[PDB]
Amino acid sequence: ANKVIQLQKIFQSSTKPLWWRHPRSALYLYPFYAIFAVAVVTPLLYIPNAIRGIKAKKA
Amino acid sequence: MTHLERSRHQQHPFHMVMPSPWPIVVSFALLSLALSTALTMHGYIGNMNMVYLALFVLLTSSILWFRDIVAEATYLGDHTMAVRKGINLGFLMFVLSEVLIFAGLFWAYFHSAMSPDVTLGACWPPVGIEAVQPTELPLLNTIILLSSGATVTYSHHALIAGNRNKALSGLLITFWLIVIFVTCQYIEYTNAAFTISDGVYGSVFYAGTGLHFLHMVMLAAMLGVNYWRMRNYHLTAGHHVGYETTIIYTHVLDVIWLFLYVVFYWWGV
Amino acid sequence: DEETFEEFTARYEKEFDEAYDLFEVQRVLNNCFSYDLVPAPAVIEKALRAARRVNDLPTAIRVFEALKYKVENEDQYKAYLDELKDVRQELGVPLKEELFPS
Amino acid sequence: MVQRWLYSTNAKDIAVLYFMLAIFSGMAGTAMSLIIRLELAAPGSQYLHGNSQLFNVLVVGHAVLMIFFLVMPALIGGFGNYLLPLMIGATDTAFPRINNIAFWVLPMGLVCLVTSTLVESGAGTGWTVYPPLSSIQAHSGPSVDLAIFALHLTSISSLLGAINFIVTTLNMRTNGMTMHKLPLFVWSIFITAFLLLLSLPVLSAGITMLLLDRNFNTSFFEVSGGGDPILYEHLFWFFGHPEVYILIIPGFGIISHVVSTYSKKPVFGEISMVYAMASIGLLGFLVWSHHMYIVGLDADTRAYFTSATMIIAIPTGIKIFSWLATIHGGSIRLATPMLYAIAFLFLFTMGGLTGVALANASLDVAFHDTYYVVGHFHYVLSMGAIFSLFAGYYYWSPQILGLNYNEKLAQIQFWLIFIGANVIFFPMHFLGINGMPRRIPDYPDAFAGWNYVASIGSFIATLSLFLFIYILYDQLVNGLNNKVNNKSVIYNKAPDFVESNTIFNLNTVKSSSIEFLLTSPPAVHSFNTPAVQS
Amino acid sequence: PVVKTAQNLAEVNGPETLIGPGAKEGTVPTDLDQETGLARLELLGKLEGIDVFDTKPLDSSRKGTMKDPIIIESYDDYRYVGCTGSPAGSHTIMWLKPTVNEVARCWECGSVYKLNPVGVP
Amino acid sequence: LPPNALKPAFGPPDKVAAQKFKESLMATEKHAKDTSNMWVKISVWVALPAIALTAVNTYFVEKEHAEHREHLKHVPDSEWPRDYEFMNIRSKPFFWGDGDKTLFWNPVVNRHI
Amino acid sequence: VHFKDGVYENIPFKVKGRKTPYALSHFGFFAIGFAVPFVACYVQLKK
Ligand code: HEA
Ligand code: HEA
Ligand SMILES: CCCCCCCCCCCCCCCC(=O)OC[C@H](COP(=O)(O)OCCN)OC(=O)CCCCCCCCCCCCCCC
Ligand SMILES: CCCCCCCCCCCCCCCC(=O)OC[C@H](COP(=O)(O)OCCN)OC(=O)CCCCCCCCCCCCCCC
Ligand SMILES: [Ca+2]
Ligand SMILES: [Cu+2]
Ligand SMILES: [Mg+2]
Ligand SMILES: [Zn+2]
Repeated sequence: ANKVIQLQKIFQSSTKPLWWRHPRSALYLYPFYAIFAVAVVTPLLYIPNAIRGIKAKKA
Repeated sequence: MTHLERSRHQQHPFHMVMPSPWPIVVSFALLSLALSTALTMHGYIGNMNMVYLALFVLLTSSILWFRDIVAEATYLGDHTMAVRKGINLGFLMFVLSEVLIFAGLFWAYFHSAMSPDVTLGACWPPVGIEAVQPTELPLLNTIILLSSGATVTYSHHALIAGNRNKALSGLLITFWLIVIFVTCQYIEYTNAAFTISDGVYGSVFYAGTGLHFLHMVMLAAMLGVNYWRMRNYHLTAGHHVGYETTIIYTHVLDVIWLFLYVVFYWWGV
Repeated sequence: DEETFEEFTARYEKEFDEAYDLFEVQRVLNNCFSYDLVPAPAVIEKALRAARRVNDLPTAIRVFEALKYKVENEDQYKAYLDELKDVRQELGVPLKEELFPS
Repeated sequence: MVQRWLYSTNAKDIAVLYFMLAIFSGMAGTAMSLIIRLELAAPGSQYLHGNSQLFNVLVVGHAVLMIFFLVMPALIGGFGNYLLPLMIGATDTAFPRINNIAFWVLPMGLVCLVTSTLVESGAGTGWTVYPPLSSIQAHSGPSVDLAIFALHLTSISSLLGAINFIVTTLNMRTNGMTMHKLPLFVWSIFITAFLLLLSLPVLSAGITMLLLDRNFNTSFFEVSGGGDPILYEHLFWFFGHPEVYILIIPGFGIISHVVSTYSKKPVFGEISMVYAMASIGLLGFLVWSHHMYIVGLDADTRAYFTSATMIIAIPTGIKIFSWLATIHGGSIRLATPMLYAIAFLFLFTMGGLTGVALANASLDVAFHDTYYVVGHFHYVLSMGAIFSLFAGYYYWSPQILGLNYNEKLAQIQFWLIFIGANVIFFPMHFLGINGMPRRIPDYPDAFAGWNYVASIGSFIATLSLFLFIYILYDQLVNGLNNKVNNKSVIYNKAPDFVESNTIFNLNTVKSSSIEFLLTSPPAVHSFNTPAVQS
Repeated sequence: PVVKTAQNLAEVNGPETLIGPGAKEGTVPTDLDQETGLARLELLGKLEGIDVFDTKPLDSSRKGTMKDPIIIESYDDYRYVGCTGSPAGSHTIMWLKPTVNEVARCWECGSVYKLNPVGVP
Repeated sequence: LPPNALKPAFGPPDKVAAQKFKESLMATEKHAKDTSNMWVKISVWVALPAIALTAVNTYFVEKEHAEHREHLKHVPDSEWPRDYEFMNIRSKPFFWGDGDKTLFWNPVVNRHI
Repeated sequence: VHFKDGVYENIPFKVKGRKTPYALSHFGFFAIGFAVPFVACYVQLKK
């Protein structure tokens, strides 16, 4: 579609961080942040049961 | 130009990268991957969806990293000749590292074949394991990999010469060729006689060919993103490092499969 | 290539004659004395001339103090400072040991 | 301040973060070493109530912590990322996001190592993770998996930093710098980056085969299945001896610099030092099976490997003699980096000579898994890496921090770690040559005397470490005061013996390296115009 | 109004003048078309013949006494200069910092380097 | 604002390296077009007959092995041969599915437990 | 990008302008570094 010149103008004329400069940046960036927070909270949360001995119940 | 105007630029070619979170984001994803798989291997998590989520976060963080690097190379124009030379040499050294991993796997194979154990039966392959025949399916695999190499070099030279529809058709044909390789490899793993748990033959066989299968899935992703960037005019005639990177990766994977084919089949049988 | 002793002598005579301020006199003297040879007395005579020409006393005392720490005996120091007796009398520099008598 | 340290993309901030994680994990490794030596003071279970598993777990924690989390992050990461862009005049190293992901993938390797120690039993397999002891039949539970993942994350860090270092010193040199005109620390970290790049694949291969045996029922190493445990020894030691040369060669870089700058004369045959470091780096990968003279290799194989191992005594001897030739005839200014260089020279020569006695496959009959090999390796590792680290710290920390350290405390810290490290690692040769086995929490009671004097030495070494982290505090709160009074050394090079003091004051730093003419703490992006060189 | 696309090196003024026009409809982009920024500046330089990002080694032809010091340019107020001698590699490397106010004297060969600033920060 | 601001100091833009750069660009385009046509000659005259002539034998042996696996499907449990010592070892149960089943586990061919 | 530079802007922590003493944080960092293996020994001996 040859958006290269227009995206050069948008990307160079921007006081935003580089991952935010595209107009579709939030469309990736918000669910990625939520999914990342869940995926790094939960296996840290399963460490007390690991060092306690409580394996996961097979239900 | 003048001196006032020369004062407004970099004065050294190399890229001064903006601060980005994707290193610590990929690192946290890799830690959660390692933790969740070490807790799901030994039953401390009930099911595999945690490891699936950690792999998903690692993939999307890597994709966002690559989105930032194609943004800096395309829209910000920060990749001059010195940075292009640098990333070319960096991809070459990473390719050398993967080749050395495969040399380690070949060492495992050559040890366990040149020293046949007495529990196996002092013969290679062991008794009861019918080997994969070379001429049936892997001959088709290796000739479509060789034609993939011919197709990427034809499409790359069609890109340099300026012809768009020849280079696009070449890159599309070679991407479908290597996914035909991936499909034939999955078909070979589906209808095969032995398992990965069937001794050291199944062990080092599925280890070597599965690591090469993984690298060809990675090359499938790289050929796909290179087709997208050539379609949406990201690749110029004299400025493309994603393409040169993906075709030297294609040729190195072709040479690795050639050695894998000749050893693991024409010497394994 | 290694320099013979007389080639060293000619080179540091030329260097001390061409030296033009105090940084150059001290530089030429530093890498004059940082070889494995006590310089010939013509070189020390040119060093005292060149330290006089830049109007600095204490480097011309440092010539003899570095000669003392450089030469191997206590007798060759005497052979040097009696062969430079007329030059040191003409310029009027002291030795450090007869400047700080202790 | 979230951006500058979390989202970091310049090399110096990554370097001080590498150094902070290195010294945190080095404190932890020293604590594990103290606990090991405390339990090994007198025979019978003194402090750990029985529980040889906990002693083995602390052994692998101490070993893997001091190697993969103190010396390799400190030497490679902190000193490379500070000086390697600086000492070649590069603006900021190529691929700085790879430079950031290597650091940030390290402390989660620390996290999963600590949680391997905390979960069900702990990895008690030694630092070599030999099967079938580290397999699932002897070590159930998820612990050795998490130790394996610690090794994998630090392997990622070492390989990615090695790639970064290779293309930085190849592509991003300044305009006057040919490859022959490079410094010796830059050459050293270049050669170390190449050995990392060519070694860590075989480690990743062997470790992932261990993991595949443990959790996916496959048999690379299980005898019930046809597998062979000697394959892991071959793979791990093809990593392992290149690894120990990786640990020592940045020390060979640092010691050239502190010796040349505190003898006030250049290195003797610097191109021969480049050739000797590269010869050691090439000769590492050919000698890897001296660590397994016991498994029953052929006599021609061992007769090869003793010659190949002995051949590396020649370039290390060329290096150790060219350092003596640099110190000979100069004017020694005995500051603490010079003290650490001299002590490195003597004690690394002693460790290398015990290693040469270990190179022979007929004598490694008598010395394998004795405390003689821990004498050898704690000598070369401890002195040649910790003295190199302390020399690098006391050498470059006034420049890269702007804060001078107390000098009298630095010399008492040096002397205390000198005599303490000697007192701990000298009787290990006696215990080994009298036949004390390795990795034991308890012994026959004929070993108690030398175990007692070594356990006395450990407290001296820990006191010198506590003193060193006091020197850090005193440097950080009173550095400018240390510059203004006479409690430190402001000038690393005194005036020569003709040079006036004002003539010196116009030219106060005389180095053959870039880093000392940079401002105290240097510019966040220095080298606006590139540094020119003839 | 609007900015131009800086057809040669005498015509560029700013970073926004380095954008250029795109590829048309079905051609591949040329380097002249879609390169932007510092790489486009380097490209226009390689077309003109002018190597941007000077990589010249230090002038080691003469010795540079204090009446005619070796003039070295700097777009900052200082520079790092490593001297090795009156031939190319005569003595060991000696790193110096000429600034605006101070000349740099070598002390091993005695060369005198004078900064001249280009500046306009 | 300094007087050195409007001084041009890039040098002469009339070296022959400029014309050699642009002529080398033209030469790379022409040589790339010639090499491209050579590779359509190779990729049409070589790759397509090789892939057809390999696919015909591969389809015949694929149908043969499909027939042999279809015959091997109708085999009772007592008739499957003796699994050896090294074959299908189970050091620990897998964590996916229910236990003794691998990833690409074919129950028609790999029946052993 | 342009960060602040100078004597104490090179380091992550805050030494001079500080509510608590610096010695608190500086020795608590090395103290938890030294006490990580004691936490490990306590957990393994309680087991
Ligand atoms: C990095 C290498 C390294 C270093 C320096 C050390 C240092 C010490 N080690 Fe260790 N050790 C190993 C690597 C090392 N070790 C390895 C690989 C094993 C093998 C395990 C096995 O075989 O299974 C081992 C095993 C081992 C044994 C053998 C036990 C056995 O197997 O039976 C013993 C015995 O006492 C020991 C104790 C000590 C002690 C008391 C120190 C003392 O020297 C501690 C004093 C050291 C310091 C005080 C360092 C300073 C601290 C810093 C943080 C540096 C600061 C400087 C900067 C940050 C610039 N460790
Ligand atoms: C700091 C890293 C380091 C370095 C540099 C070395 C250097 C050497 N090492 Fe060592 N070594 C280890 C780290 C290191 N080692 C570790 C960690 C282990 C134990 C691993 C484990 O068990 O898990 C080990 C164990 C080890 C073994 C295995 C023994 C066994 O497990 O049974 C052997 C065998 O050959 C060996 C020999 C050598 C030799 C010949 C050198 C040479 O490179 C030394 C070269 C130096 C000199 C030779 C002295 C200087 C030269 C001169 C003064 C000139 C004059 C000398 C002569 C004429 C000879 N050491
Ligand atoms: C086996 C012997 C060597 C072992 C290893 C050496 C010892 C390590 C420590 C070295 C420290 C000094 C090095 C710097 C000196 C320097 O660099 O000197 C530089 C001078 C320069 O001379 P020039 O100006 O004439 O030439 C300029 C152009 N080359 O060359 C010398 O001095 C020559 C010294 C010759 C030494 C001969 C040794 C004879 C004894 C051999 C052993 C005999 C044992 C007998 C036992 C009963
Ligand atoms: C630990 C107790 C903290 C108490 C804070 C109380 C807050 C009340 C307000 C007080 C003022 C603000 C305090 C916050 C600032 C702070 O202290 O920095 C906080 C950080 C971590 O913070 P955190 O995330 O754990 O804090 C949680 C709340 N945010 O500490 C540290 O890095 C300590 C680091 C120790 C020093 C290391 C010394 C060695 C450095 C070597 C460098 C040289 C390298 C040379 C070689 C390359
Ligand atoms: Ca005991
Ligand atoms: Cu070794
Ligand atoms: Mg052993
Ligand atoms: Zn000079």
